[PDB]
Amino acid sequence: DCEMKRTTLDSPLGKLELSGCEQGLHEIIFLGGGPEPLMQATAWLNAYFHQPEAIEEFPVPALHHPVFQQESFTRQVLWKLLKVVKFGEVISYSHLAALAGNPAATAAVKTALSGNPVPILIPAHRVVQGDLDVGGYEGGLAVKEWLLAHEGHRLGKR
Ligand SMILES: Nc1nc(OCc2ccccc2)c2nc[nH]c2n1
Ligand SMILES: [Zn+2]
Repeated sequence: DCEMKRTTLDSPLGKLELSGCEQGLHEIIFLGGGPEPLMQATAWLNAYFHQPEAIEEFPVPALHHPVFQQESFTRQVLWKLLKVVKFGEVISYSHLAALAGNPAATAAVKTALSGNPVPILIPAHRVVQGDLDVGGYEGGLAVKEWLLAHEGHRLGKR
């Protein structure tokens, strides 16, 4: 269900395909101006890459993937990560599990993050194993560590 529109965007990480409906952004997928969620999402991601100093000024699009439609711990993981963990910061899986309402549920957090339908925007790349261990990522570490380097973090690697 949902009346789905798709759109594409160039990025330093290659082509990104955004998909959405009138109620919200659904997905940001790696292909390898106004109030519509898909347009707000395009502007946000373009700012992320090209005007990162202004990123907090760009509206975050409404999200309508089915994981955001119903109450769950997975929803809490993604929502709280989005709300709390800012550009240039990281948080540990363990601390994020507690923030989401289930302390110590580190493996459940990892599973939730692997299901994130809107990477970068929901910053799964900012969730690490610990102080000296950048942890895991869908498709391997290079993109995770590139994003952290873009944000100036010690754990990043260009
Ligand atoms: N932080 C983190 N993030 C993951 O995937 C996020 C992601 C989802 C979709 C596309 C790209 C990246 C993880 N998978 C296992 N451990 C993880 N730890
Ligand atoms: Zn929808």
